[PDB]
This record gives sequence, structure tokens and C-alpha cells, in this order.
Amino acid sequence: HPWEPGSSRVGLIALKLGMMPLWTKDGQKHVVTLLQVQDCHVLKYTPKENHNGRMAALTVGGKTVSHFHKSASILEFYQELGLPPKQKVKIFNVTENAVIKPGTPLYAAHFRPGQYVDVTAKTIGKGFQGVMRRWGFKGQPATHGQTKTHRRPGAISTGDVARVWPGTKMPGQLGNIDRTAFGLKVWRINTKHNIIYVNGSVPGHKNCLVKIKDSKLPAYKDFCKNLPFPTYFPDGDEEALPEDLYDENVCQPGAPSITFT
Amino acid sequence: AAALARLGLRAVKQVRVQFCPFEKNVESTRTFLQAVSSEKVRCTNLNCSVIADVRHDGSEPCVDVLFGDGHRLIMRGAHLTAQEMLTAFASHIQARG
Amino acid sequence: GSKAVTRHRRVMHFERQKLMAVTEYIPPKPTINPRCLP
Amino acid sequence: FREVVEILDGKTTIIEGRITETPQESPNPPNPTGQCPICRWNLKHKYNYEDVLLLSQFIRPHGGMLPRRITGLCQEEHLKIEECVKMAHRAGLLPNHRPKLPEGFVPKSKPRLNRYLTRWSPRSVKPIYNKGHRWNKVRMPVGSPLLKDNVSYSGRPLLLYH
Amino acid sequence: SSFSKAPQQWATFARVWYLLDGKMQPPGKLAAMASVKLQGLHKPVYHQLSDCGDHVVIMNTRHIAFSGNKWEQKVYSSHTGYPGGFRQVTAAQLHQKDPVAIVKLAIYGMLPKNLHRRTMMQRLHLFPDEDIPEDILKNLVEELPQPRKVPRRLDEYTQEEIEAFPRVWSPPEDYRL
Amino acid sequence: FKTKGVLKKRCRDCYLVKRRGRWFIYCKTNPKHKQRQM
RNA sequence: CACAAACGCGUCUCAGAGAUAAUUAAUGAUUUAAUCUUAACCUAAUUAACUCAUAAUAAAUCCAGCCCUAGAACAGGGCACA
RNA sequence: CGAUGUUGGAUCAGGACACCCAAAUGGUGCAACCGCUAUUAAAGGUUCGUUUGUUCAACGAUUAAAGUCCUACGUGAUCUGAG
Ligand SMILES: [Mg+2]
Ligand SMILES: [Mg+2]
Ligand SMILES: [Mg+2]
Ligand SMILES: [Mg+2]
Ligand SMILES: [Mg+2]
Ligand SMILES: [Mg+2]
Ligand SMILES: [Mg+2]
Ligand SMILES: [Mg+2]
Ligand SMILES: [Mg+2]
Ligand SMILES: [Mg+2]
Ligand SMILES: [Mg+2]
Ligand SMILES: [Mg+2]
Ligand SMILES: [Mg+2]
Ligand SMILES: [Mg+2]
Ligand SMILES: [Mg+2]
Ligand SMILES: [Mg+2]
Ligand SMILES: [Mg+2]
Ligand SMILES: [Mg+2]
Ligand SMILES: [Mg+2]
Ligand SMILES: [Mg+2]
Ligand SMILES: [Mg+2]
Ligand SMILES: [Mg+2]
Ligand SMILES: [Zn+2]
Ligand SMILES: [Zn+2]
Repeated sequence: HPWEPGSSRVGLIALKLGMMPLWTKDGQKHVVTLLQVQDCHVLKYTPKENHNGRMAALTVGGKTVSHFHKSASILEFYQELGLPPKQKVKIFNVTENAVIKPGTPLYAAHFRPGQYVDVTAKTIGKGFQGVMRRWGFKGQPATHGQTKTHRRPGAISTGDVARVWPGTKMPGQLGNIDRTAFGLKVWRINTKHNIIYVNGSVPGHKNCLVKIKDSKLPAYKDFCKNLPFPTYFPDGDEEALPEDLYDENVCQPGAPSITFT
Repeated sequence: AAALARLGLRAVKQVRVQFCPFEKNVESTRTFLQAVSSEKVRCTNLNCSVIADVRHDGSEPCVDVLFGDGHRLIMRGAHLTAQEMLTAFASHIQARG
Repeated sequence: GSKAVTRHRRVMHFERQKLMAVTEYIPPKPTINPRCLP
Repeated sequence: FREVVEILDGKTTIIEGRITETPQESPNPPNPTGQCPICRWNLKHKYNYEDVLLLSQFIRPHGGMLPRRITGLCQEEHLKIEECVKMAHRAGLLPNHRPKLPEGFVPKSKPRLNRYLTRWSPRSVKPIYNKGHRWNKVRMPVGSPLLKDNVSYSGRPLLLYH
Repeated sequence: SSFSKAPQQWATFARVWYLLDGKMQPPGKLAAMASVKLQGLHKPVYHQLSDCGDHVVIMNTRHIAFSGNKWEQKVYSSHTGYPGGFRQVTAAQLHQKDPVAIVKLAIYGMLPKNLHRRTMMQRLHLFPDEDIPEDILKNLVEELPQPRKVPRRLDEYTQEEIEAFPRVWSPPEDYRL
Repeated sequence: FKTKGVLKKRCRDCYLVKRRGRWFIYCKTNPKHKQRQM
């Protein structure tokens, strides 16, 4: 279908590689996160009325895993599909003009350089944590005669209330949980290895699986019109893409070596 | 007569009032006459003449007012009330002028 | 315990209140209003 | 009922009064000696906000109350009928008596909340956040005290506050 | 009168589905009869330890009416439990958000306050408009009479009824409307 | 505007008006005569 | 910073729509002038809350062992390439 | 009174609004900039030091501001012990 104004694309499931510096023609330094798309397929399609009653849902698979360590149910689900099992599976909200056919590949070219994306992942698990690391309470002073208190939360409530309120910040589990980074510019796309270079830090540990989509932030809402939409299809155009696509502010790995004037 | 004074009658050329004293319906037009004839409205502009036409037979009271928009406003008071004539006069002759 | 005379109006024993409420003035009500008469 | 007509022809404007036909008081009243229009029809303490056939007789095509000296109502009853008319407008009866405005029918607002017996205007009432206990309690007015003299067939006085 | 034991007992304690139209009704007067029918207090066989209570289906809940200014003044309050979680909301707002809420709350307030309230709340079905699952339509035994008589507007009256009601006063011909 | 327990016209040009379930005194000549009943 | 990490002093990101109070206006009756109106009807201009778009989560049941950027325990992710 | 351990700090703050800042307005002996008053609004904020055990207070430097209070003069089965 052609592109309608309030439309929204499918996303990807990528793999956080590491981080790299990158420079812009104005001289500034940036740091970027490499996200490699490994094997990414749309798995099933839930219609609009069967899911949110608003937007359709596409279920996308992440990187391939071993057959032997999954469950009868799941293996049946892929058997009837004809893909190998995917590690991670996420659900994307999609306007019904954007829908693809389950069993379809998705590539890194799906995002064009200069754009903004949203990256969701499980954050680094820091385990059961104290009040200072988990919340950021100061402790009590170290030396001036404090006994066994140098870290503890202090008073946890009021005298009269006689209970402790439900929101009360207290020691506990920190970090294995899902967060989303917003407003991330994409700088560069490596088409050979399927690598997206995004701006700044993306939540999760390196080598973990990640969920990308276009930014739902307000200022970027209609950016989609210039993008390969239903998605990108390396088949159809019958022209190859360059090894790399860059933003126009990006100093390239080879270049004039900038001289101000 | 005050609301006419506040409104700066100077945009008017000539005001005549034609009415028939022995008819039962003419009190309204008369009230209009004494409202426009008052000293305030009369002295707002000296370029405007006020003429009272008095006939026994004409049988239809009328008010005719010309002003410098090239405009001619004619209201035939028959069943029309005084302050309806003066309100019509105000919004008609002020907003245009 | 309060003095007999006080500044603050002095809540009554309930039974006294009932007395007060029963003994209120009732104005006479004409059968037909004199205005709606001729 | 006297319509006032205005015409624009060639930089000349004509304004004229024109008389139409007024319906007349129904031939035979029950209490001809009776002074005030409500009373000679024996409607005193009988009509409510609900009785539209009665209320629509005193008002303007645009929904506003007629003046008292024209209608001839006994002062008290004039006030009662005014209360009732307000209450009936608010209740969503007399939908034909609004002023007609070709633009404003188009811009929908949240479908009109059905209400009845409303003493105040909706825009003017603060929500009561504090209620209050059994002994000091904030009560919400329903109907108007002007009608507290309507005949009660049950015998229990109408409940004006809850 | 002559039934076997089992079918007799079954017929007696049988559940029933009442349908109750809500359009232009005060949620209170609604909730009153709804409450009675939920507790099974309309059954001569009633007891508190018998499960007896019947299903009630209320419809046109969006079209509920409120006497007086109650739409403005009546506030539904609640607390999330978190500090600063206290939420007061005017009945207009609550109704705007969730069509069923007002009537549901009223009924939930009028049931007795024991544990059975939670059960007999499950036998209450509320639909904002008239769209009902045909499943739920097929059980309806009978329809309760609406607790308020709805006054007609001026345009509802037949011209017969309009000319039948007397002109009370006679307006001057000179006067303009 | 001042919030007052008693409203009174401070000159001939003051007029008295009921808005938002309150009484008000508006004055066109001296705006300092503005008053809101509490 | 003498573990491959953790960490700040370092780096990244951070938002649309509706709603209102006070107070300003337009039309206009009771009170045929006026008048923002606990008069109607449509109305406009307008704080913060607060709701809500939207985002997040979202495959019921292989799990001995062994690994883990996952973990007090229990759980959780891997173990076909190579 | 067969014990309801007490001042000020530390930590963490819950709440009121009689608002110190931020927002929206009315009046001015409001030209503008400042101000002085009053209305509405409590989501978020409300500094660092010298001396005092001090709360107050004085002083240095700042801040958009360095609010008034309630919570057993919040909080010692979390700390302090100068008084
Ligand atoms: Mg960990
Ligand atoms: Mg420290
Ligand atoms: Mg010690
Ligand atoms: Mg010790
Ligand atoms: Mg120590
Ligand atoms: Mg308690
Ligand atoms: Mg005594
Ligand atoms: Mg008028
Ligand atoms: Mg004006
Ligand atoms: Mg939501
Ligand atoms: Mg496992
Ligand atoms: Mg003691
Ligand atoms: Mg003891
Ligand atoms: Mg606090
Ligand atoms: Mg205040
Ligand atoms: Mg301010
Ligand atoms: Mg605060
Ligand atoms: Mg004390
Ligand atoms: Mg204390
Ligand atoms: Mg202490
Ligand atoms: Mg101790
Ligand atoms: Mg303690
Ligand atoms: Zn009378
Ligand atoms: Zn004055």
C-alpha cells in the first residue's frame, strides 16, 4: 500500500555489538552503538480487531537458536512456519497498511541514515541492591561516631501514620527489567553485515538482543514518508545499495581530513 | 436622546419626519422626533437639518434620513416602537458612516 | 459545666430542643390568597 | 405578535412593522372571577417544571421569559413560572425554543448529559469535594423552593436537598 | 403441583434474567430494583444462606439521568494507595470516561456489605447502549418497568394535545415576539 | 478586584451583577470600585 | 582501574492531545435599553493538577547436567553451527 | 510512673495551603523598568558557608526562590550526644 500520513512501520530485532566513536563535519565527537540484525523474520500477524482494536500486531523473531532446547509447542509453531527457532520474539504495533506476510526477512536497510529510533531492552542486571545504588540516597557520614549505619536508608516513615506507605523506596532488585531509549539518531548503515549505528547508549548488556522501531516521540512523527515502506526489499529494486549509507554530517572513514576556513 | 448624543450624529445629511397628528398610531414617531430634536443631538453637527412634515391626510407616518455614505434610511413607523426606531437608527447610521 | 449565661449560645438538652421545635409559631394560612381573589 | 421587517434595496433601507394573528384566551375559564391567568384556570400549585404545554405560553420564540406586565401573572406565580422554564430548558424540553445558529450545530460536544430538576446552572457549580459527616453534611439542591407549595398526593413534603 | 422431587426443587430455586432499560433514569432508582433482584429478595423463598439471586441486565447506561446539579457536585473519590494517590473525580468526568461506572458504583453501594456482594456483583451485566451479546439476549425472561416516568419534550406532543390544552392568557396584538 | 463580605456601590456608575454563582460589583469609570462577594 | 568487570569525575536520552480555576469577551431575555448567563442556546480566550493517546510487558507446560554480561535461594538466558 | 527514653543535628521524608519560586489574572497614588496589594493554582522546587549545643538570631556569598506550618516540638528496635 502507499504511505498514509498517520502510518507506522514494523520494527527489528537486533543484537548489541559494542560501541564506537564517530565524528561529525563540524568537528564534534559522538559515540555510537552498533546493532547488528542477525536473522529477523516476521512470524505471525494478528489483525486489528483481534489485538488492540486499534492497531494490528506483527510478531518478529530474533537470532537463531538450537532446536533441542526449546519446547514441543514452540517447535511446532516454527515447523508450520518453516523457519528455525528464534531466541527472542517481540510484538510490534502496526497500522494495517504496513502489514507484511509472516515468513518474510527484515534487513538493516529498513532504517535510513538520519532518522530517529527507539530501542528497547532488558537493562543490565545488578541484582539485589542497597538503597544507595538502587535509589541514590546519601548514606550517613562515615566517621563522626556513626555506628553500623554508613549506608542504611535511615527513617522509612512517619511516626503517626503507623505503617510504611506503598511507594516507599527500599533495598531490592535492580536492573533486569525493560527500558526504552528514545530520540536516537541513526548515523550510519552497513549493508554487508547489516549493522545500524545509533547515537549514544542503548540499554542492555553488549551481545544482548534488542528491539528497534521508529521514534514515537512527537517531533519525529511524520518522518516515515521518505522510508522504504511496507519495509525494505533487497529483491525488488534490482539495484544494490552501497556498502555503507551515511548521514550528511558524518565525517567518513576516508575523506579530505577537515580544514576550517 | 442620550444614546444618540453619545454616537456622534455628524455623519448625517438631512433628517425629515412625516407624520399625521390625528392618527392613533403616531406616538412612536413623535417620540423619535423629540429624541432627534434634543439639544445634544442637534448640536453634535450643524450641517444637519431636521424637518417636521405635518399633514392631516397622509395617514402613514414615516421617518427618512440621508447620510454621507450616499445612504438613505427610511423606516415607516406604523407598528414600530420608539426605541426600536432609535436602536435601528443607532446600529444602522453609526456602523455605516 | 457552663454558667447559666454565656457568650457562645449553649446547646440545649435534647428534650428542650424538641420542646422548642414543637412550639414554633405557625402563621395562619388563608383558604384563598387575598391577591388571587377579586 | 408583530414582526419587524428590514429590506435592503439600492442603498435604501426599509424598516416596517407588520401585524400577524394572535391566538386568544380559550373561551371558558373555571374561575372567571379569578385575577391572575394561572389562577382562573385553577392551575395554582399544580403545574410543575414538567408541564410544557403550559410553560411554552409564556416565553419568546428564542427561549427567554416574557415580561410580567404583558402576561399579567400574579408576581409570585411569575417567579414560579420563571424557575420552571429555566429548569425545563436545562432538562432538555423545549428544543425548538433555542436561537438558530447555522455554524454551531456542526461542532459536536460530549453528548448532552441528561438532567432534570436542576436549580442552578451547570457552569456555576463547584464540585463538593468535602461531603462531610453525618452531623455536618453538604446537601445537593434538587428542584426549587419556589415550588415547595405544589400539592403533594403522597402527603410527604417534596425532598429539596440530597 | 405434582412434580418429582428433583425437578421441583430445581424449578423453585431457578435463576432468572431480568432486563432493565436505563435510558433517562436516575442511577439510584435503577440501583434500587437492581439491588433487590440481585439479592433475590423478590423471592418468597429468600434466605441469606441460599444462593438465590437473579441476573440483572441493565442497558442504555450511557443515557442515565441525574436529578438536580448532581452531575457537577457528586464526586467519586478513590486512592491508589501511593502517597499523593488521592483522586477526586466529578460524576460528569467519571461518566465521560467509563459509561458503566456510575450505575455500577451505585448498585455496589446498595448491596449488603458481606462477601456475597462480590458474588452477586458477578450476576450484574451492564451495557452502555443497546448492543448485547445474543447469548445474553437469549436468557432474558422479562423486563422490569422503568422506575421514572420520562416527561416528553414539547415536540413530542400531538397537535391534538396542543390544541386541547387552553390558551391561558391573551397577548396584545401590538406586542412583538 | 477585592473579595468582600458586603458589597456596596462606591459611586453612581457602579453596577451590580450575578456571575458564576456570586455577586459582583463592576465599575467602568473607577476600576478600583470592583468587588467580589465571598 | 594489577579479573575479561564494576564505576564517575565521563557519555546518552527526556514528549503529543483533551480537561479546567480565577479572569476576560460575543449573542441575549426576566427588566422589549443595557447586561459574560447559580437565564437559555451555541460560543470564544484562558494556570496547575488530572485523565488519555502513545510506549513497555505480552509464544501455557523440554529441561538432567554444563555455561552466563541472570542470579542470595528459587527462578531466567544460552548449549545445531564454529 | 510492673518506663508512652527528652533538645538540636544526620538520613528519609508523608501532608496542609494561610504561595517563597515557577503559571494564569483583577486594582493601583500601574507610563516603562521596578514594585505594593488582591484572586486562582500545592505536579515540581526552596543553596553553600563563618560563630552558637543550639532551634531562633547576626554576618559572607549566592539563588527563580532560599515559604509558613503539621506529622509523639515526624523520624534514637536507623545514626549522632555538642546540650
Ligand atoms: Mg547480574
Ligand atoms: Mg558519604
Ligand atoms: Mg558512640
Ligand atoms: Mg556501641
Ligand atoms: Mg563503623
Ligand atoms: Mg494507622
Ligand atoms: Mg452545672
Ligand atoms: Mg437587547
Ligand atoms: Mg458592552
Ligand atoms: Mg494508558
Ligand atoms: Mg532455560
Ligand atoms: Mg510515667
Ligand atoms: Mg506494660
Ligand atoms: Mg515532602
Ligand atoms: Mg489559595
Ligand atoms: Mg509568580
Ligand atoms: Mg511542596
Ligand atoms: Mg508541642
Ligand atoms: Mg521529636
Ligand atoms: Mg533525638
Ligand atoms: Mg541504638
Ligand atoms: Mg522509633
Ligand atoms: Zn394569582
Ligand atoms: Zn464606582
